Amino acid sequence: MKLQVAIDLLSTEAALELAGKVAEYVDIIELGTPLIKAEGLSVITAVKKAHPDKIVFADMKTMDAGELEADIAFKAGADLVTVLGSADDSTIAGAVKAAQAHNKGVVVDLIGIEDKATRAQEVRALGAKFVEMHAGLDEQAKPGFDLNGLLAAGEKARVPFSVAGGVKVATIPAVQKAGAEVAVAGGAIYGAADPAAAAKELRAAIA
Amino acid sequence: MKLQVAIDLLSTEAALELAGKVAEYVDIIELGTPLIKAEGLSVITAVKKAHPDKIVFADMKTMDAGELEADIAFKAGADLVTVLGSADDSTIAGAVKAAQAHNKGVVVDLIGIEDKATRAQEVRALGAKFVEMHAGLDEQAKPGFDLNGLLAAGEKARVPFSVAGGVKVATIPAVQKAGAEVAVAGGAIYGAADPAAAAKELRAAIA
Ligand SMILES: [Cl-]
Ligand SMILES: [Mg+2]
Ligand SMILES: [Mg+2]
Repeated sequence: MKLQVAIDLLSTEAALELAGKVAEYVDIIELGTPLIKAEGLSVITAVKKAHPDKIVFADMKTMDAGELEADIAFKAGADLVTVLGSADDSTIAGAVKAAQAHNKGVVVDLIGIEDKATRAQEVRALGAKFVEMHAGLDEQAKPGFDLNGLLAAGEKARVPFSVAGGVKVATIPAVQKAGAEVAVAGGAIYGAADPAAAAKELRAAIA
Repeated sequence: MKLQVAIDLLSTEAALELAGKVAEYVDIIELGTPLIKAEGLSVITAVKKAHPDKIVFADMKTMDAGELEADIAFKAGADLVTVLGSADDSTIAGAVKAAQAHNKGVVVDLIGIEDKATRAQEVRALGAKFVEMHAGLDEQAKPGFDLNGLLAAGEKARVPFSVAGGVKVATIPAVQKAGAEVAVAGGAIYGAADPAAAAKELRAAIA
């Protein structure tokens, strides 16, 4: 299982500083949706330039014009781009076409999807590399939020998947046991007084 | 009925040039989702600065962290921001809270929703100023695409709504008859060799 850092910050400066401190402990560096909307595609280019041998994940969360959004993100340096599972099949298909053209990949973010396992199988057929069993910050804030719902969906999906939903060192084992290909950590890393140590500790928990 | 131009061009330079040519004929200037992801929030600020006398619509298509995305868009100069209807109710609520705090508004984009009429009523009950009966570019590219489906949903929901999806001079009358408070024109304007003339014609079609 790989470790992915979700840089859900608001400036390129902040993203670069964080990436510099945790890069050595992660396999994938994600530029969050708010970060991309804040700075534009240049943040993707800057991070890839500073970490050329790391997998750069652009969380576009594309909802329409799949081929176009995927293409511009890939051209900007992204190795992986996200398209929402809620998007039309043709939108996901378009993003996949762009991914094939660049020998890169599309990750379908299943955030907000009620039938995650079912949708996962459907988008896998469209060409997604893997799907993200994702619970956003607003969903995580709801009382009673349980990470096991995402893990259960991932197991039933039978599609390569990543898990994003407030993952911490304590839950890394459960995420890996569910068969996740990637464990995503956001707040556990950027919200810590010592981001570098947080990333290192998350990495150490991986079997 | 008001006229909104959806500037989905990919550069701030091109967006400002287009805005300057059509501002006189429109009530709302929209910065499209791909444009915001390409250039970042700076494009919202640049457009509002050049057109303080126009309602600036930031098509964020927020899917998570409703309050956060609404906040940064409003801070950048947007008067209205979009949140996806497929987002969690709490995400829409978060955006609505930010809008209330800034004395601005949230528009819920119903793109990709099968039963737009029902969701329209649900999100209006969450505080949306109005909903956008929206059909994306990928959906419109499918043979047989019909605009009347969006109008039907708008008429049925009985909630303030706008229409976006291939709107042209020929369909303006139908959009207005359906009761739309705003008609959104994208390609009909920015795809024209003469955007000014295109916008002028669209405006002339409004009763
Ligand atoms: Cl590197
Ligand atoms: Mg993400
Ligand atoms: Mg738009």
